[PDB]
Amino acid sequence: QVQLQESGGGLVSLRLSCAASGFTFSNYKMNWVRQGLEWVSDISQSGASISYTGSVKGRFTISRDNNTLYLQMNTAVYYCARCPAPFTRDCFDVTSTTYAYRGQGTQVT
Amino acid sequence: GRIQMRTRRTLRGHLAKIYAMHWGTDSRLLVSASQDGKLIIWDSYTTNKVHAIPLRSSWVMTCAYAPSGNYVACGGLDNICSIYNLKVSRELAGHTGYLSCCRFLDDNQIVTSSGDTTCALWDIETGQQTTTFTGHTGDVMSLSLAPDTRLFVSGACDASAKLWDVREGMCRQTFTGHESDINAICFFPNGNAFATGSDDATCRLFDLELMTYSHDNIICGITSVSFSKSGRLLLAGYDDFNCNVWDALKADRAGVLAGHDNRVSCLGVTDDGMAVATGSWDSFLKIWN
Amino acid sequence: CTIDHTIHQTLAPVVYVTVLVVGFPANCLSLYFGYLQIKARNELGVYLCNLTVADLFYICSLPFWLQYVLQHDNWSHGDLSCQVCGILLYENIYISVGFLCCISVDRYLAVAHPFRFHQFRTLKAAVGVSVVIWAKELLTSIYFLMHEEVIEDENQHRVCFEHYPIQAWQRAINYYRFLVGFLFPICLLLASYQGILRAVRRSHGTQKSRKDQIQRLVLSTVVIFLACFLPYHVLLLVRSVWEASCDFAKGVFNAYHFSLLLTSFNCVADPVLYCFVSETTH
Amino acid sequence: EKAQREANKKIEKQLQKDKQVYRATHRLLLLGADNSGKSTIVKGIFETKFQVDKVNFHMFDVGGQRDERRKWIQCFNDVTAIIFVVDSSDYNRLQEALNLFKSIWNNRWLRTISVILFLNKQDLLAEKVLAGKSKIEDYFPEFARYTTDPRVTRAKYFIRDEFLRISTASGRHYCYPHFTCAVDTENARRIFNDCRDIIQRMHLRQYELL
Ligand SMILES: CC(C)CCC[C@@H](C)[C@H]1CC[C@H]2[C@@H]3CC=C4C[C@@H](OC(=O)CCC(=O)O)CC[C@]4(C)[C@H]3CC[C@]12C
Repeated sequence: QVQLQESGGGLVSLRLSCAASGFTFSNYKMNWVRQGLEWVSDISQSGASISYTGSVKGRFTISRDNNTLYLQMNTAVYYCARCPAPFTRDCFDVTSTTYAYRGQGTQVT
Repeated sequence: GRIQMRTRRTLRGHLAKIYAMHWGTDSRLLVSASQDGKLIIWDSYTTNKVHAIPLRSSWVMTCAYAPSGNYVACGGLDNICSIYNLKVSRELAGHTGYLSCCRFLDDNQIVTSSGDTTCALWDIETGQQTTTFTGHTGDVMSLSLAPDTRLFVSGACDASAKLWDVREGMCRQTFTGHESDINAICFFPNGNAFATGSDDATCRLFDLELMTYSHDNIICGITSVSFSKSGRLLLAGYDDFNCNVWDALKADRAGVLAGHDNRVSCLGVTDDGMAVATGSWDSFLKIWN
Repeated sequence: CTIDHTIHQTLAPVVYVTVLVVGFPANCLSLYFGYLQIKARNELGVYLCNLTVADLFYICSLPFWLQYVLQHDNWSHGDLSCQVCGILLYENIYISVGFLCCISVDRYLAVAHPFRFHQFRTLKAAVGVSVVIWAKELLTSIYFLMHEEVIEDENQHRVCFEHYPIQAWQRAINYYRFLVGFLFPICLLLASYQGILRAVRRSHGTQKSRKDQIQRLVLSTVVIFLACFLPYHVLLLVRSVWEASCDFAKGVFNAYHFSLLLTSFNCVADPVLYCFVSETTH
Repeated sequence: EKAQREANKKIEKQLQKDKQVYRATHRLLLLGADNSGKSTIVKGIFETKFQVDKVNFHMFDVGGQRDERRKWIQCFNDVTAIIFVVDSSDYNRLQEALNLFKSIWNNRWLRTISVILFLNKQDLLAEKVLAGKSKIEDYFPEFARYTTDPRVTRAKYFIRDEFLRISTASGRHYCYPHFTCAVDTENARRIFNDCRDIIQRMHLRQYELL
């Protein structure tokens, strides 16, 4: 049973921490989504090749820890999303509706 | 133990990738579907092409030879489970997603699935959804019918496989052992157990997760799963350019099936278990042993 | 008319030994890869299989000529061997030439016109043109062979497939030989490969390095063909035209047989050039 | 058995007929967002039958499915090219276009299929950047340092350069960028020429000319 938890939320910097279990965290890459349901940023398998959404490059910062993903607030729900590909860097349906491999969200303002 | 087998007859003649194929009750006759839009019915033993019918839609994601053999179902990307008559008959409509798979319960009814999470059961002579199955959250990719047509399971992209009953129409239990898309499903010939191919480069067996297969060198997922006549072996096609043979009971690799110029698409097994045909994206249907 | 044929003993044996030990395994490898191309629905595979079997047939005659030159240019076997070895060593060259033209024309029709010429780029057409070439080969072979005067005897040494001075019929048919087997195939190869290079340089979806390697390969194959055949056919033409006496024949002897040795190098040039450079085998 | 033999012979008769008609036809895949007017480019499946220079093209539009598109996309690997259509006007979904193209580029099966990139709303992009209501640098700070009406051309080449960088970051399949609108009727010629180039490269690979 794949299942994800997150910690954080509340009035505003904040520690958006993702609690993941049930699958190999190292194999799959990660993504951030805000709600639109638009993608934010990703971290490759080795913690490099980081790319950002333009309205996120300056204000926000991400990091990866080996079963947890960290984002730091410098305004909506933040699901913690990952990609279905285990050993390749294609990723299609993170933005999709009713996508299973996504977080439950923390409300930040 | 260790099993090896080689190509016996190459059913060349297709123009595009053989994406799905199916056998009848008589293993001599097989139906091969390709994206070129041409359902060729091949005589296995004599390499003869007994029937060669054309198709309304080029894309064909599944083909169902009825056990009675009278009709053939051509489910493709089009939202229609076209049924052709031998010795076009109906145009089933109502699905909102691509026809991932189709299976004949008997002569007059068909059970199908869509790209949408909904799975449906039709009646051919009226074209009406007698039962509806809408418990999934991801795209349903494949079906699997037990020797008894009462139960069927529908592997979905949400890493969940839900077992359905045709009459009640409601799911009773769900499996979520996998961690990625499940694009291959096939009941074990005995009992309620069934295998699940997944894109996570791991195959797992489920029953009322209890088994898994994965090596470090394997970085590609599964594409098709089927068992033998007795189910001891587990032939699972792979994304890499060659098929792989697994053991249902043992975690080690029984052997390899190389010889395909592209990925395996569908790994059909004859009902009597006297042959195995692995339709590949090389437009060839090699029959092994 | 006695000819000092020391050039054979001094130069030919090493050329023949190298040609055998290089081409023969290379020819088998090229046949294997051509059959692999046959496995796919590729028409070029038929042409390479045909070319390499022709080159293997050319190899077959070489040990007899090696034993001949090592015997101080004296034929000893039965006249059947003389006839068949003459036919091979002096005609299979042209089968290979036409086969190269088939390869080049197939490549041109595929690359330059990827949408139109589909019926001709079919295995049926490849088999048809192959049968046509082999029928022409049989016609020329039965034309040459029926001439019982093919084998000569001078100074207790039997010279096979060579008359000093040239015979009337042999001289007359060397014009047809040179013309039909050089003039038209060379222009066909040039006209096909110029079009291929035009198509490659007009290609928009390929990087510059790969275009550079393609043009290098095309220049390599054209240079191989020209530098391997030009001297032999030019000297054959002058042998048929200018030569009218034994002294001229024995004077040209050395360059004639050196050019023939280059034509022997042809069949070790073909396999690597048409199969080994390609990245498919890698 | 002679009846079976003659029936079979007839079968490969119409099968070679079908083989030559099939090789006479080229398949295509049309992709894009809902706001992207791919139907204008055209002008279960929204089938299209169009031909140019006596070769038949079949451009297949998949509009009958849902958002999840990572599975039925695998059925289109045999196509000569993918007509990718981007509505770059709404920069909010332009990042979606980048992510979708990146997924296509790095997909296991699509690394062999060249993609035709069509920027579909260049008039709309020009009008939007002229208005300046939403700043491009806000949606992408890289435009505050990128260097080549000059501004509309700069924005258009920046948005195409994003996709081109994504493509070139990983030979084999190529990406052809193009600018199109609703009024352009020459999209068929662009598709035909790019498919011709793709088939030429496939022949180079096939005929051992590389
Ligand atoms: C008297 C003897 C010594 C003359 C020897 C020359 C012939 C062996 C060769 C040299 C050039 C060849 C000709 C050049 C080219 C062609 C085209 C070629 O046709 C193709 O390649 C079709 C390929 C395709 O479209 O699939 C083969 C026939 C032909 C007439 C060949 C026929 C046999 C020829 C005359």
